[PDB]
Amino acid sequence: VKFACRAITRGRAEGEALVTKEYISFLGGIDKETGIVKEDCEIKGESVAGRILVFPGGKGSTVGSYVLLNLRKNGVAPKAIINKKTETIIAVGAAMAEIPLVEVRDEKFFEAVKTGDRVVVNADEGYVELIE
Repeated sequence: VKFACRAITRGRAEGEALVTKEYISFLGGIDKETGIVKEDCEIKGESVAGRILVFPGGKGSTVGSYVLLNLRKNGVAPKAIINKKTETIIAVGAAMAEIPLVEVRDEKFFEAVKTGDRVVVNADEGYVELIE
């Protein structure tokens, strides 16, 4: 299945799909240099370096436009991020860090995407290709 989403930034990324489930925003959560998720949800302790991150949304979202770039220049940032309801501050950060950001309107994406499989994020077209 390949869904069409609403793209803010462009570019295309290939990585393993990681779903954190909870509403965590870029207020923090990830170590700025180490790229380790220090925030608690379930998959706490791993790195987001070079994989695909899926979030429904994030509480607060008061900050994060700067951290995305810092993580990216460390190489410990996620390749792409898919949201159901994203934030403008996220879009700005993703644009500078070259992190294809797309917003999906259908819940079926979150039902299909589970941590472990492969999702091809094409923000050029605005598409998320789930490749088994």
